[PDB]
Amino acid sequence: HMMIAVKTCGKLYWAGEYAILEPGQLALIKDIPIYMRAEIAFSDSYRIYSDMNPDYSLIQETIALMGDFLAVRGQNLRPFSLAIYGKMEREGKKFGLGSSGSVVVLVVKALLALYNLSVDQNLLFKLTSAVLLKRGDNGSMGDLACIAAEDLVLYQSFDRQKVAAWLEEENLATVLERDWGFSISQVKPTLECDFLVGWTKEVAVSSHMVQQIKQNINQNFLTSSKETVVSLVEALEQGKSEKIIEQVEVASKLLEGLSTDIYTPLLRQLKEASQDLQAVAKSSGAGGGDCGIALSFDAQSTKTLKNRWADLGIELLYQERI
Repeated sequence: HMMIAVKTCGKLYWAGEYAILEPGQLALIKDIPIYMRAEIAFSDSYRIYSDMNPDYSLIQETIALMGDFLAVRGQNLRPFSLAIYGKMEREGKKFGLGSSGSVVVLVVKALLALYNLSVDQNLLFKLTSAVLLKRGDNGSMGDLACIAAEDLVLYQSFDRQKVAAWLEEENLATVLERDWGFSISQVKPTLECDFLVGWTKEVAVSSHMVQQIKQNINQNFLTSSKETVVSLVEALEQGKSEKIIEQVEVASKLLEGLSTDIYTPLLRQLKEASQDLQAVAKSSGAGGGDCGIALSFDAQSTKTLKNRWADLGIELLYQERI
């Protein structure tokens, strides 16, 4: 009488923001080892637990979709109990690590496990994206790609409207079989450097400011953005530190050109602190707040980036030896 335990990580974009909303575009997304956890087991009635928070309807919709998928697999959903917790859970959506996306993947991994199923990256991405698509969501779905793979990944988006229409016209089994047109592949840098996440403690851009920004998206942006991602990836696999630094800067500038709202006073500051250091920093996500990222290429630059961030009131959220 043992319950099953699963975990889901978070994610942060490295490049491709906004451009990724256009089908066929590319994005570089990093997985963060700050986990959301759940325990699951069959019981007398259906129950969702929290230690004596996440979107309740989101969890319910995921469970419903999973009941459909299990039905297709010749199995039936029965009363079970799900408990959700973990650092990601303790403090809602502060960080901007994709809480909402991590819950969907979490519930899906939980139910699949309870039913002795272990699907591949793409199917897990399809099941999770499906819930959001049925929900009307139109984001790129890059977060789920990164979270379903738990690797630094190169993501090529797909047309959501298309697949979303499929889900209201065809039966789940039919949609899951088709080709959505997305691509998820791991990226392995061949250099050793420090990756730092600086949290500005600021709320991210809202819906109005978001729409306004994408409305600024135009062909030069998409074309240059896609090229930059290709170069950053090459630079990472080829390991040219001076090359990674240039492209990240290019990417950062391509964003400032899209809208001055992405970069806020603290974010600029988070970025400026990279000056004259063998490192590079940049905004990550919808922008307007949340986190900023940095890659440092020597112990000295790293120590100085940290001290500068602390003095600026920027909280070191995470650190990893790429």
